[PDB]
Amino acid sequence: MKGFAMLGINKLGWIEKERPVAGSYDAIVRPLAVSPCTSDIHTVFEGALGDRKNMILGHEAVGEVVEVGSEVKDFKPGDRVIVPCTTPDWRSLEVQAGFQQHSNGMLAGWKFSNFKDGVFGEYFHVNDADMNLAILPKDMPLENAVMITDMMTTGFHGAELADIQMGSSVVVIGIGAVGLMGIAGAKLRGAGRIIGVGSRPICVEAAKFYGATDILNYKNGHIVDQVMKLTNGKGVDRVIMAGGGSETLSQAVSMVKPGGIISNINYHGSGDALLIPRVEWGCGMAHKTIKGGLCPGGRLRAEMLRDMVVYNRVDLSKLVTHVYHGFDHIEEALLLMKDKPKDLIKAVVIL
Amino acid sequence: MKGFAMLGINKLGWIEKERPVAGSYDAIVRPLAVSPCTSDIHTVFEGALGDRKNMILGHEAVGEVVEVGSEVKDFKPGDRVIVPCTTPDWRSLEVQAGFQQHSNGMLAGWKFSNFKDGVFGEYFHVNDADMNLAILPKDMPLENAVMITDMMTTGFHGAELADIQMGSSVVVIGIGAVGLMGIAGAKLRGAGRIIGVGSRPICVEAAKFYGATDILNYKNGHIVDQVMKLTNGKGVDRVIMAGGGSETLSQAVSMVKPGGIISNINYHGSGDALLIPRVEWGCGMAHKTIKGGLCPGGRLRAEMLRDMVVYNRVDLSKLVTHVYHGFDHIEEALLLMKDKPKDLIKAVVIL
Amino acid sequence: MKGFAMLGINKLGWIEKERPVAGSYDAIVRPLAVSPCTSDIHTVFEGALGDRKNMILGHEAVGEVVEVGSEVKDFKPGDRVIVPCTTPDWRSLEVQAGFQQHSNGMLAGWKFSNFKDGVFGEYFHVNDADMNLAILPKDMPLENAVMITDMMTTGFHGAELADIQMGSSVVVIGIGAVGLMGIAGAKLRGAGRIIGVGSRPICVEAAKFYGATDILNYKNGHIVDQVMKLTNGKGVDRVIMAGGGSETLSQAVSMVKPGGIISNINYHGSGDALLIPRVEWGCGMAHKTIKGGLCPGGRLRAEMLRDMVVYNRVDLSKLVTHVYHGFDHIEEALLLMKDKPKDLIKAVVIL
Amino acid sequence: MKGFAMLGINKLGWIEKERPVAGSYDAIVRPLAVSPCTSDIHTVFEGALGDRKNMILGHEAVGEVVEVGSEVKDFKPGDRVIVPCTTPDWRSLEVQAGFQQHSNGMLAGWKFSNFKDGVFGEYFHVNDADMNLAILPKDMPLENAVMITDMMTTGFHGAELADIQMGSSVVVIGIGAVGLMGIAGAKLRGAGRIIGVGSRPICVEAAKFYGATDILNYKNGHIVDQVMKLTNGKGVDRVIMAGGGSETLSQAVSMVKPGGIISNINYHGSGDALLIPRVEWGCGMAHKTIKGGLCPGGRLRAEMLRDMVVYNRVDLSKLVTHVYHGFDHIEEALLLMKDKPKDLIKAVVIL
Ligand SMILES: [Zn+2]
Ligand SMILES: [Zn+2]
Ligand SMILES: [Zn+2]
Ligand SMILES: [Zn+2]
Repeated sequence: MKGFAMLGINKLGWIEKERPVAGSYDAIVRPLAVSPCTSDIHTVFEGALGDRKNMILGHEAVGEVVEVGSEVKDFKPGDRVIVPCTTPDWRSLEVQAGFQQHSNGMLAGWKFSNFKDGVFGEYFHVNDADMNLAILPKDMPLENAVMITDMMTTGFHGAELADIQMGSSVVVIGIGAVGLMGIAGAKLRGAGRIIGVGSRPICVEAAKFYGATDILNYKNGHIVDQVMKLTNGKGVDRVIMAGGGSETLSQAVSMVKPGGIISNINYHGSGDALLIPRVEWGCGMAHKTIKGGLCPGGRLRAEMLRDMVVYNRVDLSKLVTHVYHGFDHIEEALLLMKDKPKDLIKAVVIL
Repeated sequence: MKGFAMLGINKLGWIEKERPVAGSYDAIVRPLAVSPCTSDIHTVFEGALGDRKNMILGHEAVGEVVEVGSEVKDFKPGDRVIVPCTTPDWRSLEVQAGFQQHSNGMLAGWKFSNFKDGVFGEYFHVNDADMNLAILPKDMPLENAVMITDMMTTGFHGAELADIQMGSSVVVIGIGAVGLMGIAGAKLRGAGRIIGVGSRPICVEAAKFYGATDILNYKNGHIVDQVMKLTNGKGVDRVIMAGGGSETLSQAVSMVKPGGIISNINYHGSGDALLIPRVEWGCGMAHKTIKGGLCPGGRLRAEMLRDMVVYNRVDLSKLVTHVYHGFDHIEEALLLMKDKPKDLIKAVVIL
Repeated sequence: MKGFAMLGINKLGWIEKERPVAGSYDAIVRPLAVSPCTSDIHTVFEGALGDRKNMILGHEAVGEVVEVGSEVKDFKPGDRVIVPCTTPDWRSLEVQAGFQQHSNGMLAGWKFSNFKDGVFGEYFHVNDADMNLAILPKDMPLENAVMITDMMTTGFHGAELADIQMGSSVVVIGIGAVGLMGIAGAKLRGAGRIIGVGSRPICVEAAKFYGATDILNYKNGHIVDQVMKLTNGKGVDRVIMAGGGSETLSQAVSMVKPGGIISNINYHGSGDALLIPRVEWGCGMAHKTIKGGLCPGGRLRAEMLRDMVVYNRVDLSKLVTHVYHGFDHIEEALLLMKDKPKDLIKAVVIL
Repeated sequence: MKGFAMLGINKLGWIEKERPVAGSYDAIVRPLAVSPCTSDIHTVFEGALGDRKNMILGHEAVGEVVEVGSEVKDFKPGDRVIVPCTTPDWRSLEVQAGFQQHSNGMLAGWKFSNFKDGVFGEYFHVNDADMNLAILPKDMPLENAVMITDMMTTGFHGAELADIQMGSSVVVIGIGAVGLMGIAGAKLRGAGRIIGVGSRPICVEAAKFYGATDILNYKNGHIVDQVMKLTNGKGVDRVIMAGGGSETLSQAVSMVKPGGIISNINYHGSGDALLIPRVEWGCGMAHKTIKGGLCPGGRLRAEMLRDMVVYNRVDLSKLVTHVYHGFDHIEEALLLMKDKPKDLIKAVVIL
């Protein structure tokens, strides 16, 4: 079958890969709409996963079940489904410990464009269909549905890990797609003041739309000083790290109140060392908790998020700035993701 | 001073009570706007607190600081403040244990119309001003501010105790003021589906406004069966008990999924026994947690909720259906609260 | 094969049932040592599960893997294993929600002597061997190992649900096997004062051994008054309901401090209504949380508990008062469980 | 009055400071037994708190109430009390937020040898006696009681922050007094395997006594590799950082399982940057939570810990290796703390 893959480091191209076969509990899905991700860029142009040879890219997609294994009972061919980027192996000790995203290994829940071929192919494999798929509502716009697969689940996970309280002040560093969802999630957790950090005009408007009460731009001051000024030297209760370099951790620690929580959902892949400012971290006694983790996946997660969209708890349309029709547009969309033009948040390719 | 008080059981009337004096850490506040509560009715007409003799009623009010003790540093006379219904004694072992609402006794945080004269007087006493008051924003409508004092804090507390997850299905039993805030709080915690239970037209519209995706009326089926039908026999993740008789507990347990949480914010005062249906509760092994508690009070709580109002996280105006001007209207407003006419949610008396 | 089963309500007897076959992920185990349980009695003599026809009893056993399905990779025939009483279907939405004990239904984790034949047979079926079995340490006494299967996991679960703090005062109502483990678990959670409620001499000594600092007997006062007297009217932080009638709930609520937690691990099966004393529960505003749930099962749980035994964190030997050798003794052991002689805690039948 | 103070950086000596006066809610206490701390050394010889001029040292002591303010109701002169090292200002927004250790500032709960003169004086000041003191049991050995003030509360706090589960594997880095308490606390939280890291013979024996199942020495391998080998490449669930340089953070992250928790109770004061190994931290997506915080103080904390000692939940005697009689011995004891002889854990000076 045809599939857009990473030929080699810094080399992209369409290839003729084999068609995946479904195991007894698996499903073969044909993509209806997909979306390129920053991670795809990191994998190819930054060798985040080493020299992957001819591995199909993509992990964000909604599609149609084409084939189903003999044991799949809840999903059958023809079923339109939302595919969470994280598809864990539900039968593992990690799952029993309550950490699905790490079933059988650290970050093992993330299989697409890692352990196996991604969604940028005529067909892709989904392990344990009954446990990793969710039905796509008949009237849900494809572009929006694709946003659930990673953007929504990740951003919301940032807000969840942040353990936000009713009225908590929150700072979201990085207002890209994930950051915007972090803002949306923060608001949906009862956050009061939400300060989004970014400069891209399109992202700024989206940030405000999702709940940002204040917008800070690096271009006019050290972010911590700006936050401090806005909070009258008090600082903020929570900080969600969604974008930026490793230095953001230091900034997060510096702007969060002692006893606050810093939630990281930014997949760092460049500087090999995130640093905690000793003095600002109260020498490790300021009670400034630091959390960070891969977005939850699986059927339940997808269904719960889906239901939130169905009940209009969040409008994912604002994340989609570019929509292409026709499989061939994947390359252009991915390159767009690499070049990062000023008016881009997310791009969806509807087949 | 003049004050509307409970003369005796089932007897209401204005009296000439003494003017409260402020201790070193206390403040004497003059009400700007007050609101009658269902609890006031329960106290007077249902002897919920026994035969209280000439005790001034009310615990929902925003006012102006008239007098301040020598040790009060953050509040001075002239200051317009939001007074939380719960004003705990912050120096107690219960506070150290993390339960302010019970500082120095069960429900000891609730002093107005219980341990001391309420807010339905020319002046009222606030213990530990610096720890129990919050500045009322210059442009915040009085009617709305009063809703923060109890309705908002209680309803939101129900959603908080419910430990709602992103996408959780929630059933709110009782769509009166508190229930409406429970719905609003639920939505602000990321709830997906929110089923409100009630029939009063005005409350139903308010419920939908605050986030209710479905509305159920007792008049056409056993609530549990209706919930079951709506959820395809799956049940709901959370249940917030905001209104109704003791039987609602049984209904809550029956409709919540095993492992779910039932949050009670309904002050029961009639049937002296809430029953848990053994079979439905999985014989006490279904992991159906039951929580219940007085609304948090104090300065921080009031400020956090206030900030949420300032940041338009919730529109409290929909709770206020009746607004009177002039202290004398307290009686009429309280009686209105007793008669419960079809178009009443909350009534605010602006002095 | 031969198996001791419930012929009908109040009728016990050995029968010739068919031998269970192992599915691809299942295992057929031959019991090495088993233990009768109070639940077995409730099922037979109290029809707790209705009129079960010829269903083999028992759910507490350690054995040897005889047969293994083609997909079982971690367990092979000859392996000596600890079988948790709770063997969940790890591939379910409830598991994804974090509630294994209810995978595919309320209390669905408990299959033995419920959904299928128990362990009181020449062989018994274990679903998903790799996910529901644990290796029995070579030198671990069989009698002790059997205590892990239910007694330890349940009692400890009570302490876990109780969310005990370092120094918390805990009252354990019912000092039978489960209660004794509740006491042991409470101590292992850092509880300070532990008050055990019971009178049976043998259980009293065991209670003290496991950590009980005080022992209360109903025979000389209303338990709440006794607890109050001991705590100087202050009450206790936590209460674990391990035994007694439905009235214990009321007692638990009455003796626990507002903001405390009541953990129920007592499978109620008689009075069809547990009552919460309104006034003592602070009318549902005292922050007295009530939890209750089936013991966790599965491999991880069994392994973790096992490791605690291996590291001498708890001595399970004190639970075993009667040890029989020979399969035929199951009847006598079960009857002993029904008659409840003064010197009985738990009885183990080593085949 | 006489008091052992920090004359200047690296300069220790007895001085004639003024006697503290008690405010309305305060108490003046005379030390009965005190204990030098590593922090005292860091303050003096490492300028951890800058150039403190003539500030009396010490924050670990049990004493007798000499003077009591007019508002102190629970404590009167003659009362023997345990003084927690952390004495928060219970009337603050931080307390309302649930973080007493930071009342009115980061680490503001720690007043002795920071915001005011320490306990190494003829008399010392205790703010809010009723909220910050605990009665010393008549028969509790002074040396042991002093260990409660900081060592016990800190070590246990490490175990508490670690959110240990029944059977969790825990690694405690640094087996000094705090680390030993971390081990004891870990065991008291139901930890299964406890690996203590250290080499000092006296500390090693104490570690085993408190619950350490394994002891690792840096002298024979990279600690992570050793831990990995012991756990069969699986790693550990929790890691408590009690001692060592900033590099221990990296080691903790490297040895903890993804989804595990790292609890820091080591007051870092040397290298001004604790580093998180990007790759080992799963690039900030491994769910490896990092917590760290000052020991809880106040009356409730002290009483709960005290009760644990009373109920023999922990034997603090093993922490005390040196006991001196006579106030003058403070200097020798503090110097001993600086020189760190092989046979020293903690030293207590009984006046
Ligand atoms: Zn993605
Ligand atoms: Zn009210
Ligand atoms: Zn059993
Ligand atoms: Zn110290």
